[PDB]
Amino acid sequence: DIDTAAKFIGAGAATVGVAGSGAGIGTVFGSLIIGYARNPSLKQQLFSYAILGFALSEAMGLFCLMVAFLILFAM
Amino acid sequence: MPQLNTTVWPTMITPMLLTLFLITQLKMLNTNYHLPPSPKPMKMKNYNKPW
Repeated sequence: DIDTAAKFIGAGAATVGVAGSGAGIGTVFGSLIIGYARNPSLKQQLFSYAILGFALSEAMGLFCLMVAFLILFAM
Repeated sequence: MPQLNTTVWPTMITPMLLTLFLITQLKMLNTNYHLPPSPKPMKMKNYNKPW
């Protein structure tokens, strides 16, 4: 059906939006590497922020996948 | 999507409201941290030598 078809298309489209989270975690962990290479005494503390940074990047990524499934199954 | 089943929402809301605001808060309130023992080796109200 055209409905089911458009569900598949919109699912793939909404899935595209995970590239943002991919690049976001890339940047976060790259910056963590640099910041640790500079001031290693703060490693522990720095790591904390990293996780938090990560925890929000994946956040947005999640929303994408959300619509994906919320179109694939709930609609 | 089962999350959207608005029929069974209160059976999730109520026990959470009970355990997050009453039980857990109590189990915390029982956990107390006494101030550290501070034996004061300087406390002596000795009046001026009588004189």
